[PDB]
Amino acid sequence: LESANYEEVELPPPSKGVIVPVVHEAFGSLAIIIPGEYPELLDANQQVLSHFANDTGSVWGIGEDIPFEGDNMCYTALPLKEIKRNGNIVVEKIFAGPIMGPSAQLGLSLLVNDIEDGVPRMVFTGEIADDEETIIPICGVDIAAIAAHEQGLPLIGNQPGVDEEVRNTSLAAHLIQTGTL
Repeated sequence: LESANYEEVELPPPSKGVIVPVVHEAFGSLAIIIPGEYPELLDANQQVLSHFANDTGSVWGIGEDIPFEGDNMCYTALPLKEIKRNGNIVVEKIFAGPIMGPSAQLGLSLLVNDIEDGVPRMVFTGEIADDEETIIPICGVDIAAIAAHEQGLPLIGNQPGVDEEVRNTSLAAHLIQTGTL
């Protein structure tokens, strides 16, 4: 029910996580989605809990229900200030609403289906189609790209503007396994 008042907090590496861009004179930021329930680290405006399909877990900081199943865990989408070289994450509060629209779906599907440990060093943006695999282009890719690049990270998606174009979740999960630049 509360929002900690802090300026930033450095947390250890999450057991796993995924980075997504948030498009807000346009403004882009990054969110990292990590296991656990930390609504208290969020601005009150981001303290919105949305759910994966079929009672299979949820995510704080996400503004719309996720149209596929989760892996039965609770997650929190945290504003990502910086990731340290040792993998520590630095989180800050931002005055903004929760993640809206479908662009976080690529990262979220990976998180619950393909990512077991660690945080891919890359930013995923894109909507997941009804087959639950094909990646659909999203809005504001150019601003998503700037946000990723400001943190020295490649943008992964399925459209002009990304750094690495991948057609479906399996190809994205594979980039996870091989690396980029």
